[PDB]
Amino acid sequence: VGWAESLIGLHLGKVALITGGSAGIGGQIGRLLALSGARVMLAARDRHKLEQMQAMIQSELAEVGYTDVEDRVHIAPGCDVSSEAQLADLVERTLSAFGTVDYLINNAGIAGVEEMVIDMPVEGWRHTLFANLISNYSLMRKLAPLMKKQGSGYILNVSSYFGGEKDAAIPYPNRADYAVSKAGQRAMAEVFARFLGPEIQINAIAPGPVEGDRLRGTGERPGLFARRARLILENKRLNELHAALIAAARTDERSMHELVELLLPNDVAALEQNPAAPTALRELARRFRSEGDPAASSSSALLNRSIAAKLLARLHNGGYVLPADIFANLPNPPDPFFTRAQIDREARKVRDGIMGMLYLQRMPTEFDVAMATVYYLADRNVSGETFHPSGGLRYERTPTGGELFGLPSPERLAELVGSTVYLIGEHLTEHLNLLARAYLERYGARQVVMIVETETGAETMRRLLHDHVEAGRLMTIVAGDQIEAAIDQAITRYGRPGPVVCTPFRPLPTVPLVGRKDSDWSTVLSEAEFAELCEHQLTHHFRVARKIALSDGASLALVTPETTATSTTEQFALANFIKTTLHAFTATIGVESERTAQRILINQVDLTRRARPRDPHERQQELERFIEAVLLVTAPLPP
Amino acid sequence: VGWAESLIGLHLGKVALITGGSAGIGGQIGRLLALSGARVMLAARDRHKLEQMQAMIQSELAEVGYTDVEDRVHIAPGCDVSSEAQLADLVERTLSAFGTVDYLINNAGIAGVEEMVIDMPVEGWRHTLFANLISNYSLMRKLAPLMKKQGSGYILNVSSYFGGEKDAAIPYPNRADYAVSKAGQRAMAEVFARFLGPEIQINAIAPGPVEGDRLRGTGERPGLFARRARLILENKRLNELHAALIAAARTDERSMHELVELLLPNDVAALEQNPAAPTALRELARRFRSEGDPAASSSSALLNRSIAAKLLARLHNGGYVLPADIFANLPNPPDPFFTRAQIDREARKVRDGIMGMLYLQRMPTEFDVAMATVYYLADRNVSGETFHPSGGLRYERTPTGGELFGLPSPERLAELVGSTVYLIGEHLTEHLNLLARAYLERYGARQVVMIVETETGAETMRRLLHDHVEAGRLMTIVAGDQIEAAIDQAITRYGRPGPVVCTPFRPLPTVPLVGRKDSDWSTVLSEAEFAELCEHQLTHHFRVARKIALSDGASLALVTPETTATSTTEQFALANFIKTTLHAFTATIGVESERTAQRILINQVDLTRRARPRDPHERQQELERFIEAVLLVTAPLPP
Ligand SMILES: NC(=O)c1ccc[n+]([C@@H]2O[C@H](COP(=O)([O-])OP(=O)(O)OC[C@H]3O[C@@H](n4cnc5c(N)ncnc54)[C@H](OP(=O)(O)O)[C@@H]3O)[C@@H](O)[C@H]2O)c1
Ligand SMILES: NC(=O)c1ccc[n+]([C@@H]2O[C@H](COP(=O)([O-])OP(=O)(O)OC[C@H]3O[C@@H](n4cnc5c(N)ncnc54)[C@H](OP(=O)(O)O)[C@@H]3O)[C@@H](O)[C@H]2O)c1
Repeated sequence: VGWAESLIGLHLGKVALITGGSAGIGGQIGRLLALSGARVMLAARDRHKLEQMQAMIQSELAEVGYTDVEDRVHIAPGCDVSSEAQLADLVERTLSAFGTVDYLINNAGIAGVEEMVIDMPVEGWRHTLFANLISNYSLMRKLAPLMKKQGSGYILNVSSYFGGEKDAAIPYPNRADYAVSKAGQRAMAEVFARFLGPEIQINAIAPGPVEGDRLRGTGERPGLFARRARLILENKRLNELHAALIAAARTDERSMHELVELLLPNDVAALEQNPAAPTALRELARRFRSEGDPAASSSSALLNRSIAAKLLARLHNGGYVLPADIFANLPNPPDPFFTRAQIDREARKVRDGIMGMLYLQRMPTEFDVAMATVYYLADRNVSGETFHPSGGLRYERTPTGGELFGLPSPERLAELVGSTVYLIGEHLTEHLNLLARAYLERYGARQVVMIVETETGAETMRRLLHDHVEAGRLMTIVAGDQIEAAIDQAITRYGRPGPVVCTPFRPLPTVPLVGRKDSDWSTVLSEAEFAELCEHQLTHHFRVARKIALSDGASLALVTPETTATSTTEQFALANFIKTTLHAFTATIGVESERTAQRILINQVDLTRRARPRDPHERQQELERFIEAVLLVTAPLPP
Repeated sequence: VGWAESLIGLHLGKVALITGGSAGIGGQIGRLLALSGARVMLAARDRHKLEQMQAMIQSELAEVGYTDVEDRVHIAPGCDVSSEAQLADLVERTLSAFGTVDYLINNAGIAGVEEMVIDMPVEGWRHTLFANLISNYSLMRKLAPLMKKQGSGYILNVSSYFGGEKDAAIPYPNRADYAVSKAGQRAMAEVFARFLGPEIQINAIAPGPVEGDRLRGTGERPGLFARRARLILENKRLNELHAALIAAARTDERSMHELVELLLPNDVAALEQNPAAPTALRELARRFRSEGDPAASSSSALLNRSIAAKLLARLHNGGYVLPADIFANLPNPPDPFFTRAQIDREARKVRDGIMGMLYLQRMPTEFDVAMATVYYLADRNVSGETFHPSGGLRYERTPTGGELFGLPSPERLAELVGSTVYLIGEHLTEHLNLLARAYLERYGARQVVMIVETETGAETMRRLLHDHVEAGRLMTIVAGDQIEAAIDQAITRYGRPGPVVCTPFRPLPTVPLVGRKDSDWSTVLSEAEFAELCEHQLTHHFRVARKIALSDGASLALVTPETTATSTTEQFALANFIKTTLHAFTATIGVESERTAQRILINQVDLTRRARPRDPHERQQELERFIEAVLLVTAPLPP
């Protein structure tokens, strides 16, 4: 009896659905579940790879002695998990093949946009959330009614170390969309376990780095390490150019338009020697020539067309005026822009740092991780947890949820005199009133710009703040679903902000999170409502942070939802879900912002104490602690 | 092929040592490791139970088809893990039987003292640390040199949910010694993994509540639930008596001596009707008669001899003067003091609450936990982690390591005027100087009592604080290893404290935590040095907290070790070990203190930011943040 005999019978009688099941970790989970007696459905996009994994597993089952192997491994091609229609067709296909699903393995996880937040299109961020997070809720919502009806089920989200930990965030620079989606997979397990129990287990796994094609690549496409290496070099050029232009603009009278025109020759030596160029650009050109590889055209040309478009988008998004065609006639540098020597050097440094982080100084294989996971899936007695099948890393984490604090120093508070404050929100009218009055009346801010969602919320705040509106100290802008343009309007008409307090427009929903055993679940939080929760409680803050991180001098506070004595226990859960998931965003953009030209601070203030009222005195002291917390992170630090 | 065939070969070639291996979870781990091919040594105290487990396992191995089963299961009787001499004999016995140990399963875990901190003898606390925590380091220190020499090994500490989580404490009222030992088992794994890798894995497991004799009991001895139930009733009587006497003393001119004499008739109805008794004691007697079971003598008698001795010890330890024989002639109430109906009612409430905490509303068996653990032990790719083989609980956790804070309000600071401050410490002379001067010069405290360890430390602080010593504002007491008597001296001579800041006497050691592969490890932190670390960095704070929790009006800050730019990476690790382990103490005594008559606040201030210097300005701002942090938790809250 060989190694697969430790598996025989382990999951006999189980039906498992594995997304991303045609390769990688999910391929090996589907393989090993099938060897252990489960009937499996493998879902992914490319038909050919699914058929090759299906034939490999079926062949292996027969070697072990199973009969009718065609009934034990099924495939669902064309299934992009980011498409809800496909997820509905997946469930229909799986139930018709096998009946009720016991194990939902939410394994598919796209790498995402792989850009800094400030270069990350809003739609790409949405696509990552749909593929990696919203799909996990969508499949659970479709399969959990059947699991609960039969009395048993298991939902397993494949998260990551870069989704953080129960009480600590871990930044993942250039991967904020991925990190947030990973963190949300874990938070789903932590907050939904109490509702899904006793019948249904829900846990996450969070592997450390895994040896396979995703990290290492193949003979055709570069893996995560090589892509990260080239991006290190690309973004080094973009960040250095962007930073130098911002600095040069600080002490040159020419416009950003005219400074960018100095780059049009795209000639490194000609810019170093151009006596009419500001010295920040000439020292940059000297730097490119000194540190660069003489065989790379990046060492003799400033830009390529792709980096030029990223630069222009940053300048446009940070309020500068330049024609869209400014880079149309830019000479194209001859290939290669960075050589293989540069890229491979950076790739080896990426892998060597990661191996140095691991306590064990070795990565598991995809087979190793799947094996640990398939043993873990036999444990009937744990729910709400994150299992680490590999790992142990020296990465720096940021503890979340510190409870005690006071006011900032008198020195930092005096710097608020004369400042411009942006407040963003709609639902939390009492917080918004109190904050505006604290900035204007207590700390001598010049003005507050109150950015709301609707005209009705505008009128609510104008009424609450009627005296400051009349004195011209409180301005209201109606953002709708165009918050970027509203921030542009504030900047143009009232000036750049110091403090920016970003509260959600919308409250949390008040619907059930699970259905009664014999119900149709029709009142339970729907798939589209979960996408809406993400839009209003995550994407909202991301969009504001994306713009405000280009606004020099701003200090940004991201405020997560409130829960009161009125709030249902489902609202408490969803607030804790959002807290944990957003902390992954906040920690990540914090690290990226240190590398940006712009001095901007980004912090998170949580209104829900995760504790779950006694007289309006305790109410007014809970709100006063909120004011203190916001001031603690929006008062500037005197240089 | 049956269920044990999923185990055949899983740990073939491994030698495992399981402490507490004759029953419970450790018995099942030893059983299941032996079925999976490992040779096992089972260690525990009682010879008979070890022989019965050995014969059961050997018999089962033979049923499965192993030969020479006598070579596969060995026992080590007489091994109390709290005795270092026994641990040395255990290792010698195991190496001679099997050669090198691959798996150290630190499973033995005594329940401990099972009292509130204020009723917990210092020696019992020490015994729990020796049995449950110091023994884990001791066996690792003896076995890790051989594991590292052969290139592989595994250390598994059996911790608990009530050891908390990486970044959050979980209180365990009446079990502070056990909770601290559990938390230290986890912290050992988290901080030692980077040093023990790549050759040696070290993780913890933390089961939730487990179905077996430990929780449920047997037909002879009561299990954890029944003991907890009786203790609920006993301690309810003790706490209520203690509280009423303290209150009665607040408004009666008689001494505590004379008030306690009112209890000597031990007659509930006679005290309710005694017109000479203070009303707090008469309302207590009325309460005992109203809520009590008429069949329990607790409803007609005030005390028994055991509760009387606990009461007297609390009064003596809180500074009151009473003769040791005051309860010598106390009439003994006839059995039963609490009936079976009362105790069983409380036991059912204990079990029902626990089952309601579990998301899954069911406990694993000892077999289930061992099975999950034995699968986990095959995972070669994770170190430094805590695996939860069962669990998912609704318990409230306290996040640790919040980073941002300011000063407390002006209102709380003004209440420091005229206060008496106790500072405890020796090594941290700069912190102690700065704190004393902040209390005396900035906030108008009446006086500081500086409690040091040695005459040399006394003279150091007298020199640093020479002006305040001359003005009579700074008093020094030399505690030696008698910190309780030193606190008694402060109280008698200078008055009760408001703020009490407890810093460690000793710095952290500067020795290696692991040895080079071919070394003898003789310079590595020794077994006795690890016990010393616990004495100086845990037991120190516990002893102070034990006394100060009886001092009305005190606010206690427990300060964990400092790490600077000088500090080695081993010191950084040991500081993080102590931080995590002490937070379990701080969170637990905080909950017990809410139930004590005495209004005392207990908080923890961590000097090591777990981050790992730029000019004395950053130094003076790091120390100023320490001052702010200490003030934030020692300034009283105005009523
Ligand atoms: N690799 C690591 O080091 C690591 C570490 C921690 C966590 N994880 C997590 O582990 C999970 C699996 O990772 P992996 O390394 O196995 O990734 P991978 O190798 O890139 O996954 C490949 C599989 O995912 C499928 N897939 C890709 N995009 C998809 C989409 N939009 N819809 C449906 N299926 C899709 C692929 O098939 P098609 O392309 O044909 O659709 C293929 O079946 C992920 O959730 C990842 O976040 C990985
Ligand atoms: N039970 C739970 O719900 C639970 C939950 C979480 C964690 N845990 C942890 O799991 C571990 C095992 O727990 P358990 O429920 O199996 O405990 P248990 O049933 O009380 O353990 C009994 C075993 O421990 C031995 N033992 C007791 N005191 C000892 C000492 N001073 N030295 C050496 N051996 C000793 C006993 O033999 P002798 O009496 O003959 O020495 C017997 O072999 C413990 O570390 C515990 O903290 C338990």
